[PDB]
Amino acid sequence: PLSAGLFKSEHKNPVPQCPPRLHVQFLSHVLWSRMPNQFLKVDVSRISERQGWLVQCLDPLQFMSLHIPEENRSV
Amino acid sequence: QPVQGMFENFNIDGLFFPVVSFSAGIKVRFLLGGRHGEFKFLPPPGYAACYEAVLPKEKLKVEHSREYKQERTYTRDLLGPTVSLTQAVPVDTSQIVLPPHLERIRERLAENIHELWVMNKIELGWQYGPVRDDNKRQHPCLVEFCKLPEQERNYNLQMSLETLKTLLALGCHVGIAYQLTSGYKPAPMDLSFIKLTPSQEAMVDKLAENAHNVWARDRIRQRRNPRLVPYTLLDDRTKKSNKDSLREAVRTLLGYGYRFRIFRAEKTYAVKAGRWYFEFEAVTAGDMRVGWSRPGCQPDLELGSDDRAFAFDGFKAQRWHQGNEHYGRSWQAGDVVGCMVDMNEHTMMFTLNGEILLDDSGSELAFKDFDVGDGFIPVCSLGVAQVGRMNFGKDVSTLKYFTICGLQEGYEPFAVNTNRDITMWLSKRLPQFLQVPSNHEHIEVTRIDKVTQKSFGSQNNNTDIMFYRLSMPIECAXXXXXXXXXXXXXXXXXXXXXXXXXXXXDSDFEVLMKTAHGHLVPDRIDKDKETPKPEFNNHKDYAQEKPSRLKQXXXXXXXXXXXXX
Repeated sequence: PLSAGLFKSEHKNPVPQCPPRLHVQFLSHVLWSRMPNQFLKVDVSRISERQGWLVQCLDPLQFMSLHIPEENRSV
Repeated sequence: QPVQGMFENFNIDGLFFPVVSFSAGIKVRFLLGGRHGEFKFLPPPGYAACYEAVLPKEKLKVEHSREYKQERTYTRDLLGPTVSLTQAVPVDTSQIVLPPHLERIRERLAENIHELWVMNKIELGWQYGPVRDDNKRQHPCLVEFCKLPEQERNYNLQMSLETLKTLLALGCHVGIAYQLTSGYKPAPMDLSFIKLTPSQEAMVDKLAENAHNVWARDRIRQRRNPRLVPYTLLDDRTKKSNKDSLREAVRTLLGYGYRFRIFRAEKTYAVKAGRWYFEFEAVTAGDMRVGWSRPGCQPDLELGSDDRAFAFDGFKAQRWHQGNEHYGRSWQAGDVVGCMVDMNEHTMMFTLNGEILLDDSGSELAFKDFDVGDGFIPVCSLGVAQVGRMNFGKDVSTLKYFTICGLQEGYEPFAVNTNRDITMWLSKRLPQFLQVPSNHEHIEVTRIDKVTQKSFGSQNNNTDIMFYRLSMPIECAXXXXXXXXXXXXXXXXXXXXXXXXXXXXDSDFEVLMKTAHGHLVPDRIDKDKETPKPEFNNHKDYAQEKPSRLKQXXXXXXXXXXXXX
């Protein structure tokens, strides 16, 4: 029945209130990314054969990703 | 056998390309034609291949689509933004009238082109005959202008008029200032004696460019030909040939006499005491700055603009702070520069290939009497098409100019006593959504509270478009999802209704006037209702609900869509 009454815990409140989480966010550019200290280390063919363009990577690599659900974003 | 799915109605704009994405434990093999790969099946009727899509006279190699995804040592070629590289029309000629005072000169130059195109054939020795063909070595255009009809005269004069039109439209006005044959002597004057000025050389060059451009625009209708490729990408040999063939005309004419990216160390490696030194190698010589920034610097502003960064540039040979002052000399392609900071004495120095930089005042150190603040982090900024390499120490065998200067003075590397390499925090390109800060200009948002509103407020002199968005989105899974935009008068607007389980976040893309009081209000009539209440000058602001979309530009169309089947 309301905007705020659909993405919160309760829904049977027909009163239009604004919780402190609802704050405007602008598409900004002041941000930093982190470069991993260990990449996938993939070699492609190193022979460049005539039977196709090869790529091969057997060494695995995993990392832990935090997930903000209210923003639906992984970091 | 094919699949039952295609992504129709998608954004046709952009440079598409084949791409594979693999996690680990993978052995993939793409298959092109020719020497690149080996086709095992047949292509669809008419569909070409990537081995033909490759540019002529260019080696095709595979590379990481994202970035320099090379698990290597510190000798990684860190690069900033890139130019378009021209990865994706003739000049206007007939837009000017034909003056009559040079119409005879145009006749004589057209007949000059005619006699040149016939002597081109008498080089091979063609014969005069009534039939037209090439392999038979004969040409019916061996008669002179008195007997030849005007339609073929018009066809031969077409090329002459176009080439003279481009010559006159090139920016400079052009006014007034034996052999055994069957009876024809092609010999207007001497050609090898005279010499063509470089101005006319470049003029006829652009003339031939335009000629080949219009020829290609005519040939694209007649598939995937090197001649169909534009003249700027044509083969140099045919370029030279066409160039001299079309420059013989001007020889005859003159004969008779008519987004930067900022990289840095991790802010937790801030230093407040000691002598620290780090190297920066620059392969190119474009826009590059290097230095030490406090742990509050902006990744979007130029390095060294505000007090939050102590930088130095080689593109202008000056140190970068609040203001500018000439310092040191510039570098070349493939140089190195070592930056030193003594925090106990508060001195900053730069050595270009061992030579300590010097200003006009005669002080070896760049900056003096700067507070330690929160520390200093090694930082560089690379503009468009730049290639650099940082070295925070940890490799003295590769620290070339460190043993020459700094080691005897008492300067130690940045990461000499370090076991794991630095994180190398870079400036990201994706413009994520951030909360409006209090200490910001031209973006001020209040909060009032009957109904609750979140009004806006601004003050500046430069206008632009902002992309405001709410914090929490609305999801629907898995029921009916329909987004309807209804105006105050009626619901006569664009209505989108296609979402299986998406989290549509409310947003408004607004333009900034001098006074912008447009805001968002959560109201209620029968269901969830958000009213983006605007104010005066409401003609280019949009308000809708959007999933994750992060693109900074200025458009309302081509918003990257798709429809699966």
